[PDB]
Amino acid sequence: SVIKVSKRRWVVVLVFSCYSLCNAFQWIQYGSINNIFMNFYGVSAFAIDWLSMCYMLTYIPLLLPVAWMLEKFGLRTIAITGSALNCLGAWVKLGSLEPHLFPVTMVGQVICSVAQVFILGMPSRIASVWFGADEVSTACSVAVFGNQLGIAIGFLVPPVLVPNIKDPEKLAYHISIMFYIIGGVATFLFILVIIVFKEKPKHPPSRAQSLSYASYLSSIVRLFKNLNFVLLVITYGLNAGAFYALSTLLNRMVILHFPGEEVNAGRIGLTIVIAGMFGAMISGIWLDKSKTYKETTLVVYIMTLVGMVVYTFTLNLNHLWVVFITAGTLGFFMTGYLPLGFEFAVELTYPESEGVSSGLLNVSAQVFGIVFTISQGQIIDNHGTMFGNIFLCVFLALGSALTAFIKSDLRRQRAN
Amino acid sequence: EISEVQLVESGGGLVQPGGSLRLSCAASGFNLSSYSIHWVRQAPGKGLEWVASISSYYGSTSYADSVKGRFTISADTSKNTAYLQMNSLRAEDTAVYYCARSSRYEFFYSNSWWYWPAMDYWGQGTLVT
Amino acid sequence: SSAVAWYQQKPGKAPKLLIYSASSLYSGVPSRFSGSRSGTDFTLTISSLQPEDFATYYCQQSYVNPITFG
Ligand SMILES: C[N+](C)(C)CCO
Repeated sequence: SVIKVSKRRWVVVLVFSCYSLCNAFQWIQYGSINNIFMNFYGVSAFAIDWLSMCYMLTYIPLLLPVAWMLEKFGLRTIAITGSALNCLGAWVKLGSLEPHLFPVTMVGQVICSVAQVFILGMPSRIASVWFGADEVSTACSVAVFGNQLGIAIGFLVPPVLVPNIKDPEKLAYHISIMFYIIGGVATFLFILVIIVFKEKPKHPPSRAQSLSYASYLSSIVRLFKNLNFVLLVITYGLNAGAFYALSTLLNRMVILHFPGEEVNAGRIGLTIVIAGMFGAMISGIWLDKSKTYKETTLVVYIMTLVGMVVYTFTLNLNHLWVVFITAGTLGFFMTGYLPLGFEFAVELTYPESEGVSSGLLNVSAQVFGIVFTISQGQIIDNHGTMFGNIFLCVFLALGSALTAFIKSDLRRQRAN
Repeated sequence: EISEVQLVESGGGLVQPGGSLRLSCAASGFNLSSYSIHWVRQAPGKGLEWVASISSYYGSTSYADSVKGRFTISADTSKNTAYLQMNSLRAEDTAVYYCARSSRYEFFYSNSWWYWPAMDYWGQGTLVT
Repeated sequence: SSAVAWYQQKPGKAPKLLIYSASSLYSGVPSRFSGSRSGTDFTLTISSLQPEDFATYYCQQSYVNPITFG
């Protein structure tokens, strides 16, 4: 009937993007200063990693129940849940400030993991609900950006806030000030989400949302009887999991090939995540202008395969600035792909909920990342870095062709 | 470039029985933080015998039954040096103490699922009498 | 399992890794050396013996904590 956009769309996208930033900061805070937390708690680097690995393990199971609550309860309920869990995870980490309270920090990080299942695949649902045509792909990218910027900030804030002193009493004071900051921002973002996050604007922002409005396992059966979405799940998994396996093993590579350059390995990782924030935005700003979702997806994908090859065959040319350029180009393209993939999924399966589509894409990427990381660490230890790198190139080359058999079946476009 | 990996054992010397000695193993080319270090001993009239292993990553220390309660394995990742404290040495602890490295890089996804690691690089040895 | 390693020690020198993971050859090891697993039975083979092959070869198990050499 009437399709009107409101200005609260920005407010909602910014509040979501900000507590997604906060959640992504909580995921990486322990790692940024891992050696400091190993000493504070007296645990292994394995135990401190479990903190970062728990975010990824929780998502695969809790996706299906969380996406049901999405349609059974709504998007305000999902926002309040996610924000509240992000706040609870953060505050439980203030009964962990004693060397012997590692179980409680893990209790906190699990809660913070469960909060992500209510945040990671939600960008495309919020875009669909609040943003109209020619801006839906950009909200989704403003959220992916909120997440990437929290991973970045998180690399940079803990080494500044907490020094590498060994004193068990002053390090606790230096971790209190980080835990307090994050708790007090997760509380602020929570209280706003309860204030300003409407379940739906007054009018549908788009003609596709207006018509969407007019069994859970049946709908999961129907997304997997759709070949263009199966191909996209597989190829998104290949690309994003290769990105994960690339990032996990990036430090190890630069120390093997540039021994003594630990400062610059972390700098190269910041370059990957910063270049990625920019590509996330521009990919979305390019899609809401052109609407070229099968051709963008293929060219990017093919640019993630050219980039993995150049990285592969330039890691031992003895030039650290070349590694900066190559790793920055990958992160650029491999993070610009993620918002593009979500929106191409929403185009291939339009009436179907954006939650289920984006969550299935995320579960794939998290499965393929775990598999590729396990496989690569076994290939590198036994055959070298170039072989483990080629491994990633051959799954990217295989994914390129799979991306090309996905049809440009743009339903949300056809519904305008 | 890929610096070559070298393990250098020091400390070994004659010591009186009930003597305590501390061997060291400097590590270049890799970090004791990503790899587990093992101690193996060979007596002039014997063969290779496994003493102790430490994982910095997994925070695990394992000891041979004979050495247990007299030998402590430890690692200083800040120096890339591992050590062995032999508190109550017996005349049958006279041997060439060699420090070796496992092939497996330790990280969260590290596993023995296709390839079981082995002792890749070894030191020259330091003799304890 | 396949946690068997074959080392070569020449007198007054450290053991050198020849084969690991039962059959996997370590980088740099002459291709004459090859190892096989057959249940709890493990066989090292030098396809062509060489002036170098004269030494002592030790089998090792890394399956359990108390690493045991042959
Ligand atoms: C994607 N991360 C796991 C890094 C954070 C989500 O909040």
